[PDB]
Amino acid sequence: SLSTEATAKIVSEFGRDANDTGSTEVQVALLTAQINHLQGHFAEHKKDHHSRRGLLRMVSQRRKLLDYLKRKDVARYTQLIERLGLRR
Amino acid sequence: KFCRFTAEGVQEIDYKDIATLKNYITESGKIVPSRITGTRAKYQRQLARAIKRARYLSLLPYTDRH
Amino acid sequence: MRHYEIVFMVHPDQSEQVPGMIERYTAAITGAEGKIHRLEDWGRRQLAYPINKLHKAHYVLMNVEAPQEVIDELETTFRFNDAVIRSMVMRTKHAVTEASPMVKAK
Amino acid sequence: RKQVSDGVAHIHASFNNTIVTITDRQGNALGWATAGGSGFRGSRKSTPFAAQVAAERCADAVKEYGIKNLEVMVKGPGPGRESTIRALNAAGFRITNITDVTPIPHNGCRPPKKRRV
Amino acid sequence: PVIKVRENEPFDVALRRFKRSCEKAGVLAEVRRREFYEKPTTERKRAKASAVKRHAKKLARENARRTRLY
RNA sequence: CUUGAGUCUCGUAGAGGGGGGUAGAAUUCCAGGUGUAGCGGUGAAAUGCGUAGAGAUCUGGAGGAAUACCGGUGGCGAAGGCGGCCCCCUGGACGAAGACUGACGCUCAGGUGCGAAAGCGUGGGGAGCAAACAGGAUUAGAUACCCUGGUAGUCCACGCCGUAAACGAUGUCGACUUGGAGGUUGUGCCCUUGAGGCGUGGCUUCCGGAGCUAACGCGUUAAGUCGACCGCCUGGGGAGUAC
RNA sequence: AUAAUGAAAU
Repeated sequence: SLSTEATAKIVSEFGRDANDTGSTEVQVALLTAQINHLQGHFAEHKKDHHSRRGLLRMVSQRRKLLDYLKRKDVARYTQLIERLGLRR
Repeated sequence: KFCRFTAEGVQEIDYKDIATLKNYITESGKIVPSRITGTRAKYQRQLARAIKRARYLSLLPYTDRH
Repeated sequence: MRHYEIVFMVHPDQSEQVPGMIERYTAAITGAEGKIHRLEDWGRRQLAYPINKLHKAHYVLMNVEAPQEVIDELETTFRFNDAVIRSMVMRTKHAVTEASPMVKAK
Repeated sequence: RKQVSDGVAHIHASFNNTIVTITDRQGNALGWATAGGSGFRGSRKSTPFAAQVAAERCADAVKEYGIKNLEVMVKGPGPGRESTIRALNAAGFRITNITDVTPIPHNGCRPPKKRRV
Repeated sequence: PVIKVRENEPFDVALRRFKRSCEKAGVLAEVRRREFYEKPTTERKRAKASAVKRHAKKLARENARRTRLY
């Protein structure tokens, strides 16, 4: 998983304060960081099926949180996806 | 049942402690069961690990006829 | 940086080179911003079973802290050196400074 | 011949036969005997009595070497483990050691299949 | 099992010591059980059956001492 | 809005998964010494191996498959499954005291992944034993059960196949309803008598009360009392067969 | 150790 320093840095960058650990932006950013990191691991170990379930769970959780944010506030959603570089 | 490690509050079993490890093997070199000595399961697992490490490093034998 | 415990064994008829070996390995670890927490030389000991028709090996123990690459290089050195007949490297959770049971009853 | 005075006896005790071999302290054979060659065949070959007789014959066959002290090594599960030692003692040797050297693997090769009769 | 005959020690006592040491080591059981291959299904079934039999016998013998035969 | 659902800080136990090294016991084979008539196998036998020196005993070397004891009605995983020791990468569970978001949830036709043994394709490797096959026997016969040999396969890399009494023959989620004895893994306070008492969480084995069931039995881990969604059945053969 | 069979009804 991520390290303490990296987690603290992301929380400071994306949260309203160094104690806002449970905002949607912070959650999405943390999931994105870990998903990006694991691409290197799975390009070398292609037959590690047991670890891949966790990755897929992360992907699903991020999708659901983004749908909720898009429903509740469009402007914040646009800004967040622009900042994180998410689209197909 | 009486377990000396639980009596003395130990943290790890220390594969370097041959004098202690000697009480828990038979004369053929085999590991004694827990139901004979009265150890707890946690410390039994730790003890087996330590004995295997010592066997590799040659501080203890494997069998009685090498 | 992580914490490691290392043990290695040397041929009995090469016991005169152990101080030089210790010095060189210590220098290799210290040059990479690491530290040395425990060092011990146990002398010649009788083996429990023969290894390559030998008994009477020379034992050295160390507890150190360093990066991974230094430890990998040290392992390669052990592999290609012929005075060393066996070695072991293990990871620990914290630095260990106390004295070993072999320096309390030998 | 050449005197020795210190020897080893090897006992091979299987479910079907018993073999006794006497040797010096370096592995060089001096004489041997078996239950199947002592006048027993079939259902009488795997008895303690046959092992007894075989041990007596083996002791007789090595009398020109003048042996006094014997070590004993036993290998196998069959009937013949103890009668042979008793006969060797009765012949007139002095027994110094007894050891069991049956081979036991630490999970190696696959054994044969079970018999359905 | 390694036995050294002690001074003044007769032969029968040494023989009995050898037998006791062999039984404690348990070499005959190992040899007998390694003669033929056994399937994992059979191994697991035998283990469970032994445990169940022991438990049931314990309960029966402990609860049978609450009655009078005559 | 904070009670469902999540994020953050400190720890704990584990045969959970992918990659690379290494150790000790045992089987087989090759090359030598000592020694001399048997060995091996069965209910009883002989096919086989042996004076061209076997079987037994001792010394040196090669190779590749599995990890005794510990080890248990023990542990981990969605299921299939996972067991020597060391290092690198990596997934999930649980506990104590606090802070944060604010219904962000449950089920899921079609779709997409994973999926024991045997089997198929291309390239490697091959101790042990083993479909097919060959020869002793037994029998009225014996294309079998028993004995002596023995190759495909069993092992490794990559790609196919999609089935099992794949079983607790019991779909997933939430709430409520008398007791007893154990296993395993966390954590609080202390009469103080420092080796012992009194509490509070997760997982798990057995017995049994009311209720339920055709009976056998299930019984807070329900087959009891209720709510939300999904899959399936409608006499036996013909048939999970034909097109 | 091995070692087969018994029309339909009352």
